[PDB]
Amino acid sequence: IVEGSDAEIGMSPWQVMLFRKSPQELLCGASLISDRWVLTAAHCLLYPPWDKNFTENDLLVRIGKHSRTRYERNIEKISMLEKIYIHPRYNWRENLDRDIALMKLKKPVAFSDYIHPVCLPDRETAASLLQAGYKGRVTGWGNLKETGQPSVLQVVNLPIVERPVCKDSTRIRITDNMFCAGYKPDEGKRGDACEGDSGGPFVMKSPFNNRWYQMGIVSWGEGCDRDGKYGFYTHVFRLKKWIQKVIDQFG
Amino acid sequence: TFGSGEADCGLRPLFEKKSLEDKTERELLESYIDGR
Amino acid sequence: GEPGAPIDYDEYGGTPLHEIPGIR
Ligand SMILES: *[C@@H]1O[C@H](CO)[C@@H](O)[C@H](O)[C@H]1NC(C)=O
Ligand code: NA
Repeated sequence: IVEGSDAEIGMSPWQVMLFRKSPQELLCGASLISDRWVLTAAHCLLYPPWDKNFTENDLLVRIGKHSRTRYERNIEKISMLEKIYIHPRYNWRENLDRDIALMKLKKPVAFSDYIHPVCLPDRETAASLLQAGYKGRVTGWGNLKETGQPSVLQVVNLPIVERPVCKDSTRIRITDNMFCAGYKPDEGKRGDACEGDSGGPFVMKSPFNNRWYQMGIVSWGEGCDRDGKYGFYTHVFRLKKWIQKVIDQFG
Repeated sequence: TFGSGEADCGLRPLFEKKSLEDKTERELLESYIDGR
Repeated sequence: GEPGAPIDYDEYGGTPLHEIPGIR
């Protein structure tokens, strides 16, 4: 996270760390959506152009964490994956269309003050929140700068950007399964996701029922916090029927 | 039957369930108020 | 105040991302 700040304790209890065992490194962010389902970006698990093709046994999931590196006794819970489900139409050859994946935990995780699932948006919630200028929140342990790793989980609030501006900002083909967020050069403020934040949640707090909803997944960006560029996020609501189909069939 | 998730989803034990705000959630809520 | 993403469901070329300098 670039130009963010330390998250507060318990601020993002759905935040999941995807951890590679060998070599020992943070792979990606992810989010807790039930006691045994974790949501992340498909490109965290499968991206042949960068020789990424992870299996269930390659990764450790760490939930409830705050420190990037310190073992947090009686706070964090580690978990293993029973099965990875990548969207069958995830487009890794081109533009990361449908950049979404689900991970089933082998055991259900106990909820606590530090571990709690985020909501997925219903139709009215999505319609009322996914508006240009409305701010969501991105969290992760990714790099602090484009060229630099944080000691603790970082957070930044970013406004959703008008789709024609998103499209003008990039040579990549943008689909309806993506949106973009970030400040414009004229707005002054800054902030972005960066390498290592991929797969973590873009969340918004409903002013109607006080609940936090995951509207996006950190998907891709041209650099980090560059003027005139914007982070792109997987449009979670548009793919929610696939999420439900997977959990309802394979849970 | 999954729907939008847990009946309890999105309510953080250390904030919403304690009637406590985090340090920047006001910024989000204020952005959801339309201008003129 | 304008929609930033469409309210519908995904029902079912160009430059690949990995060619863009600085892509992440
Ligand atoms: C991922 O690895 C498996 C095992 O070698 C291979 O069969 C599969 O084709 C790979 N997937 C991609 C998209 O390269
Ligand atoms: Na920018």
